[PDB]
Amino acid sequence: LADHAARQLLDFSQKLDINLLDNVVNCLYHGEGAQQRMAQEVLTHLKEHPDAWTRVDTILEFSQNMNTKYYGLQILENVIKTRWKILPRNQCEGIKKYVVGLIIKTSSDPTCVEKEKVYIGKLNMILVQILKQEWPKHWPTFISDIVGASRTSESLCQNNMVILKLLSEEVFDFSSGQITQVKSKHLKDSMCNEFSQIFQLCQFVMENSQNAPLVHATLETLLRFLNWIPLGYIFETKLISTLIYKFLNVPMFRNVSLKCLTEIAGVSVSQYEEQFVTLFTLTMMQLKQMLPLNTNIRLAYSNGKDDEQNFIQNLSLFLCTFLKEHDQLIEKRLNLRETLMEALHYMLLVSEVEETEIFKICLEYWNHLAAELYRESPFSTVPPRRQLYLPMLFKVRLLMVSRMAKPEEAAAVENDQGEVVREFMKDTDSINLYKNMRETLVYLTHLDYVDTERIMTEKLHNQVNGTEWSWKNLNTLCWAIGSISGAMHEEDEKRFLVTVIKDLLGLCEQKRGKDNKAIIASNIMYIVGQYPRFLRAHWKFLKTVVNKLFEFMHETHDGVQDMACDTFIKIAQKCRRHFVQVQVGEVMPFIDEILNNINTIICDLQPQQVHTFYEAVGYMIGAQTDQTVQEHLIEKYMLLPNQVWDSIIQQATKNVDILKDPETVKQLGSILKTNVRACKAVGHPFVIQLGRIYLDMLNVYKCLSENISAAIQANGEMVTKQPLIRSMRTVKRETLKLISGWVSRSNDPQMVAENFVPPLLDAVLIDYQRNVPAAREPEVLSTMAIIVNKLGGHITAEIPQIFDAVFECTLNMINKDFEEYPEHRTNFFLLLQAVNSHCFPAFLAIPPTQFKLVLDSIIWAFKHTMRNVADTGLQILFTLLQNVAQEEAAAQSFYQTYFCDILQHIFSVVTDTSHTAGLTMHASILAYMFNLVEEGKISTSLNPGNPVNNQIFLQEYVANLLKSAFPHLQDAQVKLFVTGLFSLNQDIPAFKEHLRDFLVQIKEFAGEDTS
Amino acid sequence: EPQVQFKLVLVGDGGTGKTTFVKRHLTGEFEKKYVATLGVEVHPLVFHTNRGPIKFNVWDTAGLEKFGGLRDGYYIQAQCAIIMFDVTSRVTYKNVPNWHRDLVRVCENIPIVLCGNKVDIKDRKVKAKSIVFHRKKNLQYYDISAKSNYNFEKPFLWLARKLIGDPNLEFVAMP
Ligand SMILES: *[C@H](CC(=O)O)[C@H](C)[C@@H](O)/C=C/C(=C\[C@H](C)C/C=C/C(C)=C/[C@@H](C)C(=O)[C@@H](C)[C@H](O)[C@@H](C)C/C(C)=C/C(=O)O)CC
Ligand SMILES: Nc1nc2c(ncn2[C@@H]2O[C@H](COP(=O)(O)OP(=O)(O)OP(=O)(O)O)[C@@H](O)[C@H]2O)c(=O)[nH]1
Ligand SMILES: [Mg+2]
Repeated sequence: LADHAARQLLDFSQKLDINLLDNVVNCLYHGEGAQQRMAQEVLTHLKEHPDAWTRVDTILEFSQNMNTKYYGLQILENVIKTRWKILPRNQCEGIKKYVVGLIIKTSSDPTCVEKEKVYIGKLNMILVQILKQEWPKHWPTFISDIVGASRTSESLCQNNMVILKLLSEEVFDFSSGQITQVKSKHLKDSMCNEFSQIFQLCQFVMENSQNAPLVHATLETLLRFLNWIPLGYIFETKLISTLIYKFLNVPMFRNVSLKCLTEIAGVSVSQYEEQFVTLFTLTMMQLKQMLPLNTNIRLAYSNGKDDEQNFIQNLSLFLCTFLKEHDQLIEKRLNLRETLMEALHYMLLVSEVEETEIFKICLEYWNHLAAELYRESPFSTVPPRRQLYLPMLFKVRLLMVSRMAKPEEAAAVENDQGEVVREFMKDTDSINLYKNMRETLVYLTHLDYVDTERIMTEKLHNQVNGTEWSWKNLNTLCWAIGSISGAMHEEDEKRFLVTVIKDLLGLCEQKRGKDNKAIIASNIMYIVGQYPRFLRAHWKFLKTVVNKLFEFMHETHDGVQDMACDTFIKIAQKCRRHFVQVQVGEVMPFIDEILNNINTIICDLQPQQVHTFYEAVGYMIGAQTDQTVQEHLIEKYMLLPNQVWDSIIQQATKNVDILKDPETVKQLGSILKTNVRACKAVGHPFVIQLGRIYLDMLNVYKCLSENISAAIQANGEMVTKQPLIRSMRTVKRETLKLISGWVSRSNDPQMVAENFVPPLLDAVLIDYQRNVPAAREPEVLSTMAIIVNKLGGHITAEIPQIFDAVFECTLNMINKDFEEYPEHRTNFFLLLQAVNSHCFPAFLAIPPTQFKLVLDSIIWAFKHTMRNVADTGLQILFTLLQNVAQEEAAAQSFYQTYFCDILQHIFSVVTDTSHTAGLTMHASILAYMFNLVEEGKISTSLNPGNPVNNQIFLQEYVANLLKSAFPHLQDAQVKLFVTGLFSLNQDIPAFKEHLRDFLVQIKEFAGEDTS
Repeated sequence: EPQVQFKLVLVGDGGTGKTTFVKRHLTGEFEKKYVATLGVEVHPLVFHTNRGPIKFNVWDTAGLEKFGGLRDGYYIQAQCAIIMFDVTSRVTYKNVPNWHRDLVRVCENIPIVLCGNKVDIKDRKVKAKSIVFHRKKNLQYYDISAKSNYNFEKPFLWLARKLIGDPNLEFVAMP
C-alpha cells in the first residue's frame, strides 16, 4: 500500500508480483481515497509503458480476480490498437490464436452467463480490434470460419453473434475518427461483401434454434445490421413476417423485435409499398393481442415493471416512426380505415402516460398530423385526408388543452454577488415542449374554431361548478387559452375573449380568500397579456386592465406583484403606441398620467419589480416620436431616481465616507439598475439622462474601485465575499452595463467618440491598470469590446492608450497558466478580436515588438483548452491573415517574419488530441495559408535558400517538422500528408478529413507499406 | 435507516462541467475556471430522502483523451451513470453516442441519465429540438445548468428512484 511497492510493479528486471498487482488493482476499485489516486497513477503508468504486453499473458495466467484480468486485456487492446503493424507476423498469429482460444474457453464454462460477463465482452472487443486491424488481408476466411463453427456449438454461436454485432458497430457506426477514410471504406465494402453468409446464419438461428439467449443475441445483432445492410435482406425475405409472428408476441423478445420493426419502419423507399402495408397490418394484429385497446396504458405504465415501460416507449416510437413516414400508404386503402384509427387510438392511450419523454414522442406525431392536415387546407368547418381523420381530431384537441405545459419558465438564480434575481430561462426542453403543444393546438384550432372553443367552454364550466376545480387545472386551461392566441379571426377572437373574461371574473367573485383570488387573478393577467390585438381594439378595457395591474402592485401576497409587473411589461411592449397618442374619450395620453403617478405606483414594490416597472414605462416613452416631447417625458421619467442620485452625490461631495455606508451603496446599485433597464427600453434618446449622470457616475465608480482594491490589500482575497465589497462590485458592474448598453444602441458614433469615451480612459481604464490583480473587473475589457464593435473607425485613434492601460497588465494575469482568471481571458480576447476586426490600422500603427506581442497573445489564445477562448483566437488569426493580405506593402514583410512560426504553432495544436473541437477552423486557416504559397506570395521565406520556391521550402519544412514531432512516422506517410496539404487547399471538408486521417496515423506505428 | 450507497460513473467530453457540477453539489461552490480532471476523482455525495439518506460515490472521469487514464476500466462495478454534453458546443453532443457505447459495453444494464449542461447561455448551439439520442437507448434526459441550478438535482433524483425502486422518492435536505 506504499509508493515503493507500487514502483516495484514496474522494474522489468524481475518477475511481476501478481500478488501485488492484484492488491493495487483492488486498491484501484475498492481503495479508499488517498492511495486510490496512487494506485490509478501506477496502473496507468504501467499500461502506457513500451514494454506493455510482455506480462499480459502472465497477468492472465496467474491472476485470481477479474479486475486484474480486465487490466491485462486493456494492455492487450493497447498493443493491438497501436503497434500491431510492427509486431513480427508470428507474434500476431500467436496473439490471434491466444485470443480466440481464450474466447472459446470462457464461453464453454456455464459461469460465463454468470459472474464476469464484463470479461467476456472485453475479450470479444479485443478480437474485434484484431479484425479491424487486419481482417480481409491477414484473415481471409474469418467470416466462413466462425459461421461454420457457429453451427457446431450453440454457445460459440451466441458469443460469435455478439462479436459480429461489435464488428458492425466498429465498422459502420464509429469508423469516422478512429479509422482512416480509405480503411473505413475498405472494411465497409468487406463486410457488405461477405454479408449473405452472416444473414444465412441469422435466418437459420431465428427459424430453428430454441435457445432463448442465443435468439435474443441474434435479434440484438440484427438491429445493428438493419442500420446498414442492403434493403434486399429486409423487404425481400421472411424477415418482417418472422419478427412479427415468432418474436413480437413472446414476452422476453417483444422489445428487441419491436425495435427492429421500428428501424424497418424508418426506411423511406417507394419500391416496397406493399411490404410496408404488411409491416403495419401484421404488427397491428399482434398489438391488439398483447395490448387490448381497452387498456389504461397510463396505469399499465405507471405500475408496470421496467420492460413493460420500455415496451410502451418502443410502441410509441414505432407508431410515430411508421405513421410519419407512411401514413399516406394506409390512408389510400379503405379496407384499413378501422386499423388506422386503432393505431391512432393507441397513440391517444399512450399520450396519457405521465412521462414527458414518451409524451414528446407522441406530440411529435400529433404535430406532424396537425401540420399535414393544415397544409392540405387551412379553413374551418371538405378536404379528403381531414375527412379521414375527423372522428378523432377532437380527442387530439382535448389532449392538447388538457395537458398543456406551462408557457414560460422563471427561476431564482443568484449572481456572482449575493443577489438572487428572477431569471426567465429562455430556451429549454420544457419551453420547446410548450411551443410544440401550441403549434399543434393552433393547427387544430384553424381546422375548427368551434371545437376548440367548445372544449375550453366545457373545461371552464367544470371549473365553475367545482367539479374539476384546482389551481393546477385552472392554470392548465388558461395556458391553453393563451396558447391559441391569433388562431381565430379578430371578431371570433373578441367574442370568445368576452366570454372567457366574464366567466373568469364570475369564478373569482365565486371563490373567496386571497389564495384563490390570487391564482385566479394571475390566470386572468396571463390571458389578457396573451391577447394584445384585443387590447389595442378596445381602449377602456385596456385602461381598466392597466389600472388594476397598478392596484395589484400593492398586494403583499406573494407572486401577485411579480405577475402584475410581468404582465405590465408584456402589455407595454405590445401596445406602446396606445400610451403616447391621445385616446378617444381622453384629454391627455396615458403616459403622462403614469409618469405623474410613478411614486404612487411603485412604493410597495420590491427593487427588482421596480426595475421591471421602469423598463415597461421606457418602452412607452420610446414609442413617442417627437424628439422634444420625448426629452420632457424622459426628464419626468427619471425624476425619482435622479433625486436620490443627486442627494447621494452631494453627500459624497461633503464627505466621501458615505460611499462606505452599506445602504448608500445598495441604493446606488439599485439606481444604476433602474437606469440600465430604462436605457434598454428607451434606446438612443436615453443619452439625455446618461450625460446627466455620466461624469458623476464615473466618479463614484473610481472611488468604489479604489475602495475594493484597498480592501483587498488589507485582507487579501477573503474580503471579496463580504456584503459591502459585494454591493460595491455590483455598482461597478451596473455602471459598465449602462455605458456599454447605451453605446450598443447609439446611432451617432461621432458624438459617442468625442463625448462619452474620453472620460472612460482615466476613470475606468487607467483605474483598471492601477487596481490590484484581484480587484480588476473583467467586465471592463468586454465593455470596451462592445464600444469598439460599435465605434469602428471612430475609435481607432484611441486603441494605443487603451492598450497602455489594459493590455500589458492583463496578459501577466493570464500567461502563467491556462486556467486562472477565466473571465479576464475570455473578455480580453473578445476585446482583442474587436480591435483586430474593426480597427486593424491600429495594429499597423504600433511598434513591431508590440505587434509581436499581440500575435503571441493570439497564439496563446488558441492553445487554450477553454473552448471559447481558443475558438475566438483562431477566428482572430484568420481575420488577421486576411487583413494583412489586404495591403500589399506590409503583407510580404509579415509573411517573411511570421508565416513559418504561425504554421508550426497551428500544427502543434492540430496534432493535439485536446483541440479536435477546432478542426473546422484549423483546416480553414491551413488551407488558406497553403493556398497563399501556391501563388500570391512573392518574397522568399528563407534568405539563404532562394532557389527553392515556397512550395518546395514549405513542403520540406513541414515534412521535417512533422518527422521530428512524431519520430515513429514513415517518410512516405509524411510526404503523402504534406502533398495532400497542397492538393486539398480548396475543399475544406476534404482537407478536414485529410487532417483527421493524419491524426489517426500519428497515433499508431506503421511498418513498411500501408499494407 | 440504512446507508445505501451506489457507484455512479460520470462521463462526457472535455470541460463539459462534470467537475463543476460535482463541486456545486458537494459544497455549493461554482467553479469559474476549467481545470481538467486527470484520470478520475471519486467524490461521495449524500442526499437525504423522505425514506432515509442515499449515498452516491460519484466517479467523475476525464473527458480529455490526453488524460483518459484507464478510461475503459473505471466503469467496472458501477450501479448507475451520467453522460454530459454542452448545449453550446455541437461537438460535445456528437460524441454522446461514443461515451454511451464505451459505457454500456462494460456495465451492460444500468440506469443512465443524459444531461445537457450550460443551458443558461443564451446562444445555445445544440438546439433543444435536436436531442433525440436518448429515445431509442431508453435513457432519461434533463437540461441541467450548473450555474443556474436549473434541474439541479433531477438527475440524482431520477437515478435514486430507479435504484431504490420507489417512483415517489423525494429529497428533503434534512440535517
Ligand atoms: C377577483 C374578483 C373578486 O374578488 O370579486 C378578480 C381576480 C379581479 O380582482 C381581477 C380582475 C382583473 C381584470 C378585470 C377583467 C378588469 C376589468 C375590466 C372591465 C371592468 C372592463 C369594462 C370596461 C367592460 O366593458 C366589461 C364590463 C366588459 O365585459 C369587457 C371585459 C369586455 C368589453 C369591453 C366588451 C365589449 O364588447 O366591448 C385582473 C387583471
Ligand atoms: N455557463 C455555464 N458555464 C458552466 C456551467 N457548468 C460549468 N460551466 C463552465 O464550464 C467549465 C466546466 O469545467 P469543469 O467542470 O472542470 O469540466 P469537466 O467536465 O470536469 O472537465 P474534464 O474533467 O476535464 O472533462 C468551467 O469553465 C465552468 O465555468 C453551466 O451550467 N453554465
Ligand atoms: Mg473534471
